[PDB]
Amino acid sequence: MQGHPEVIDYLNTLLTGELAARDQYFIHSRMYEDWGFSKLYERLNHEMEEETQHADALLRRILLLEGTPRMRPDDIHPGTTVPEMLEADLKLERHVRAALAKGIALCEQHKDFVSRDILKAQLADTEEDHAYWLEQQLGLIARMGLENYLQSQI
Amino acid sequence: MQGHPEVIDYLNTLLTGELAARDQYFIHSRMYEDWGFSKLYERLNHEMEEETQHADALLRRILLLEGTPRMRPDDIHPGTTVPEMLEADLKLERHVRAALAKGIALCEQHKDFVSRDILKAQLADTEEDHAYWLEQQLGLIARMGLENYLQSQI
Amino acid sequence: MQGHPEVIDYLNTLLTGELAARDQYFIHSRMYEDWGFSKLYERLNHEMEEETQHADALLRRILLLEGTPRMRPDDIHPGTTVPEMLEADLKLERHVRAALAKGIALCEQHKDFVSRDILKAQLADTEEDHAYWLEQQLGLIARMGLENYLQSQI
Amino acid sequence: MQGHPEVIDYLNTLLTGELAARDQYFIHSRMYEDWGFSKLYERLNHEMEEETQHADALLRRILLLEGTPRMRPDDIHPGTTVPEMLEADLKLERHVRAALAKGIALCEQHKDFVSRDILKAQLADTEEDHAYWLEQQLGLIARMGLENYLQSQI
Amino acid sequence: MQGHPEVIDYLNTLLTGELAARDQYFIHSRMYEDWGFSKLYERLNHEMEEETQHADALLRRILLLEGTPRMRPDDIHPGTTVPEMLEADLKLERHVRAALAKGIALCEQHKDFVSRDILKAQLADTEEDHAYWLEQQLGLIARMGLENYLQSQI
Amino acid sequence: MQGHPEVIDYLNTLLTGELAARDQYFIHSRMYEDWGFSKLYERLNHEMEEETQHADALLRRILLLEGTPRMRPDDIHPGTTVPEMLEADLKLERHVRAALAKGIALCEQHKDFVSRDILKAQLADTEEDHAYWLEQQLGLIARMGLENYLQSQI
Amino acid sequence: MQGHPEVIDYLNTLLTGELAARDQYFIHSRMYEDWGFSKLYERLNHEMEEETQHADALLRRILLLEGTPRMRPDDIHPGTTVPEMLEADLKLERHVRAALAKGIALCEQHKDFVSRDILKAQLADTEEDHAYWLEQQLGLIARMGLENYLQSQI
Ligand code: NA
Ligand code: NA
Ligand code: NA
Ligand code: NA
Ligand code: NA
Ligand code: NA
Ligand code: NA
Ligand code: NA
Ligand code: NA
Ligand code: NA
Ligand code: NA
Ligand code: NA
Ligand code: NA
Ligand code: NA
Ligand code: NA
Ligand code: NA
Ligand code: NA
Repeated sequence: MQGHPEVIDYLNTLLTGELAARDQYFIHSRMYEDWGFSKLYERLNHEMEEETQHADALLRRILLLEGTPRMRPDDIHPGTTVPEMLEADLKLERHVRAALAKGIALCEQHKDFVSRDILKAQLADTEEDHAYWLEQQLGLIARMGLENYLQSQI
Repeated sequence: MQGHPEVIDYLNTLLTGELAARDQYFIHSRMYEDWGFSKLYERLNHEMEEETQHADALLRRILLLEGTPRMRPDDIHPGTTVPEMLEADLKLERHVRAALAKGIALCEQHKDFVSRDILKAQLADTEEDHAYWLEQQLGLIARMGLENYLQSQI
Repeated sequence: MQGHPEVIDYLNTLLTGELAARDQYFIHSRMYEDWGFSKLYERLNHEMEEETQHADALLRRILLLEGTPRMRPDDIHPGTTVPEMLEADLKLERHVRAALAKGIALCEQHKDFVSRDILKAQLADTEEDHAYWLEQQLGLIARMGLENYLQSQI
Repeated sequence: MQGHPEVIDYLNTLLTGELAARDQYFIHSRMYEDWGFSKLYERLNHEMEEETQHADALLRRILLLEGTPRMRPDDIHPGTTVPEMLEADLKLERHVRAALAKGIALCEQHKDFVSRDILKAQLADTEEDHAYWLEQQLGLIARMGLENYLQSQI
Repeated sequence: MQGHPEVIDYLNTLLTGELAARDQYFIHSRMYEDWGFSKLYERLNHEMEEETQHADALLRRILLLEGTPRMRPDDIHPGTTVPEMLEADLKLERHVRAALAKGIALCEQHKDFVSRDILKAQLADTEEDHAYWLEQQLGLIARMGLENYLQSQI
Repeated sequence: MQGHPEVIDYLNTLLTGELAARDQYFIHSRMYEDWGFSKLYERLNHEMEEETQHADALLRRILLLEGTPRMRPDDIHPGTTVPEMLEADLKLERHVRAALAKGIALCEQHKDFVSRDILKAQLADTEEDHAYWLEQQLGLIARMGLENYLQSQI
Repeated sequence: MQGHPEVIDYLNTLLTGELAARDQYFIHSRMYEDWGFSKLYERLNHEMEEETQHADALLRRILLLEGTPRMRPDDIHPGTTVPEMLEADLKLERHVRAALAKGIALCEQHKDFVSRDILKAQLADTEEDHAYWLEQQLGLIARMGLENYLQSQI
């Protein structure tokens, strides 16, 4: 089935974003492990896997709609300390949140309701799982101090 | 432990190559699935997972050596038909083979024997698993014809 | 127990033949695997194992009869394509068939009935298992065409 | 098989080093236990066992090569506080790393490839397991403070 | 992938050597059984199987490198008494050891690191398993006498 | 609890003795294995483990008493033949026996009854297990001859 | 059997001491629980049970020796904060240690070796289990601070 060209283009924009998010969580999880923060490695490794699944869902939808997926990831922006890394991932998730919301509106406009539903599922993951968790970590640092927070993530 | 700068740089060159190979097998496996060739999807999906493990091993080694991983994948070059896709993946694996062999020689020269061993393991995977399998598929097409070959991959 | 010298000599002739057949099926099975014909690899690998057992039975009988086994295999004649390999193995099995039948007659003449029985067991394997299967494969190529046959052996 | 005298001598130098490392981790693990840091006792007790296995591999190789093992351990240099003990073990592992790398080069030069492979296995353990872990602990102290770090090791 | 002609030729030299070693242990194991030394039969039968695996690894590597395997075994040199058989197998294993070491150096020179690794694995088997065991048996004969040694191998 | 300085010093003397005994049984067990005497390897490997436990008990007691353990092993004196090795280990165990008995008397004198009990446990192991077994082996050699004895230890 | 009156009297002195120690650990364990330090409650509750077993062993021995047990516990001296409670229990265990050592000497003098052995078992518990653990806790407070220590005992 040929999808609407505007929708296929927008899905491709989301795809390169998710390929990049996957890779930013790849490098951050391994950086966390390099420093001995096993709990932070485990969570970001999980979020890398979630992003790979998000990317896969978009890629498959684009092919189903007879489009050609764009596989070049967007640039990533890794941090250099734990607070910078949390903040950088939260900034990225806020960007993805806004991009997904715009995409849901566009899919509704072009009457592509299945693509809309794919994006809504990813939007709920973005808001309720990764972004919320990042906000929580930054809030814990603010409440107990960075040193106590880091101790808790060994 | 601070690694030798030339070795760290070369590992980074291999890393961006493996991130790209992962993504080329991501798109090819899903293209194969889009056309209904389940056996080709299954093999390339497996090879995508293997490439992710190769990339992970290099990334972790670079961090251990106190280097900074380069996460921008090299460009990929997907094909548009099954023969083109097999040929494109074989070309990529031949490139990776040559790059790994050069890296093993460089690691020996700089007396980084653990990095050498990591690359040798990936070299054996490259020669004996993916590249050999691709050569076999292209040889089967040549022996039984493309139509019979495609039938066998449903 | 000292065996009859003519019988021991003839068993040695069969032994060098079976050592050679083992090795011809060793190289053919791995050639089949090299090309991606897993079903042909599996059958010839099995027939290599059967030949090793045939050789072992003859070797042990020669020692029991106080003879000295000849361990130099006869020359082998591998093919270069699937039809040539099937034909070459069928030619070899026809040669072994004739040699075993001659040996059974010789054992009867010299009243070595246990050696006769060992050869009869190998003769039945030769006629009813490997040679018959090879004839069947060549007949399938003739009935469905080489390309369809090769497809079936992946 | 008589080994090359230079290689046997060098393996003996490594052996007395590993016997000493075993004993330095013996005393440090029990010191950690004496102070109530169970997690540090457990890790160093494990590393003592690993060193015993390293020493055993070298000793057996020297005997196989018809050499006579030197069983006098090198001197050890235990610390008196947790940071000093971590630093002392990291210094020792860095020394062993350099000694193994030199030994691998020497084995290659004298074409003793099996001894080279034994040393490479120990080199990978040294770099990727104990030395890396020690670097991580010292980095955790630097990131969260010594008091928080010690709390985490109870 | 086309291998380096010098490496393929050398692998073929090793292959005919391993096919011969397989057959020398075939005849010796059965000779040991013929005399009632079950423990010597069991060990040499195992070493025959190991040699078959060594030969298989070389054969498959030669095919992968697009070479043509040479399947004519080298001549064998069986002994006529238990001490002669042990000595003959030890001489053969020392020859294989030297040939493998030369091959590892040649593979390094031609930058064929996977072939090098295949040979190193076989080299370790040769030095640490069969050759060492043969040296041990000859040493036991020297320490307890041949008659006591033979009794122990029933 | 601060131990009596004379008792702590004496425990340290026993500790360096047990570290040495551990290492003498390490080298002897592997020498026995090198010659193919599996039963002698197994027993001395066990006695090496027992000595490690003896050393550990002393080391921990010294730390508990707020002393500083001495980790330099005494010199060892390995033999070069099976009878010399048995005799050398029996001489060492007789030395340890005398040293432990002296230590038990000293602990009683200084009213350190728990240290006394630790030494009594080791004394019983020394007399009733290793030393007695060594005496038995030397007696078996004397009763059946060295060649028969060695045969029994394969 | 009538015990020596001096020994029976001394065992009674130890009995009233152990009845008191039981009760001091009864009140401290429940105080720790009252404040929410579950780990400190669990350890002191265990030590209360151990003291009950110590008291039981002495009581039964006194009856066996036809003596009359004294069941009035000595006075206890509970602390009012965690550091005071640890210190008070360590002072009590040091007192019990000295009393047991004196009792062992007295039992030896009066040739009551079974009573001596009962006291030695309790002495080892006192030195190696409770007193050592208390010393460790006070040392942890000194190394990480009281606030971190208390956090670890929730
Ligand atoms: Na996402
Ligand atoms: Na996400
Ligand atoms: Na790869
Ligand atoms: Na690959
Ligand atoms: Na046959
Ligand atoms: Na056959
Ligand atoms: Na067909
Ligand atoms: Na080591
Ligand atoms: Na180590
Ligand atoms: Na071999
Ligand atoms: Na071999
Ligand atoms: Na005997
Ligand atoms: Na001992
Ligand atoms: Na002992
Ligand atoms: Na008590
Ligand atoms: Na107590
Ligand atoms: Na804390």
